[PDB]
Amino acid sequence: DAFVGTWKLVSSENFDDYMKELGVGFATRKMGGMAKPNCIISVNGDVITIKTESTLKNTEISFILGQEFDEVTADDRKVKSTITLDGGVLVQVQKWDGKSTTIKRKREDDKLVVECVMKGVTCTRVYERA
Ligand SMILES: CCCCCCCCCCCCCC(=O)O
Ligand SMILES: Nc1cc2ccccc2cn1
Repeated sequence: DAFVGTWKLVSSENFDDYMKELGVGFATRKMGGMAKPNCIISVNGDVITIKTESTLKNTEISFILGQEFDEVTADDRKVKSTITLDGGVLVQVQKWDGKSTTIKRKREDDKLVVECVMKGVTCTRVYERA
């Protein structure tokens, strides 16, 4: 849709603070902070696939909107995730150990804008088409 494509990270704000709030350790934050991943988003009927590829870590999720699934995150959290579409925004929530984080993906002009929130921390990541 608006989301389908191969996207390359071009900017990131507050990602270290966001990772710290998730409980990610220093060595992993160091690797994560200067990664510039690609994000490849595809859709095949009810099923959306989001692949994130980087030099030191690949991940992939496939889901149906509104159907909770188990996810192992890039930082090795075991979470229950639910993704819905709200006013053209893909809203992902991850829940684990009584905690939650939201990752909102929106299309704005030319860009894919990803807002990640944990507690008081808001991180914004922008991707452009590859
Ligand atoms: C092994 C390096 C792992 C890097 C740490 C990743 C922490 C998980 C937060 C991922 C948020 C996704 C936001 C995005 O798609 O740009
Ligand atoms: N697979 C994967 C790799 C990442 C590398 C850096 C930052 C975030 C990331 C998210 N997912």
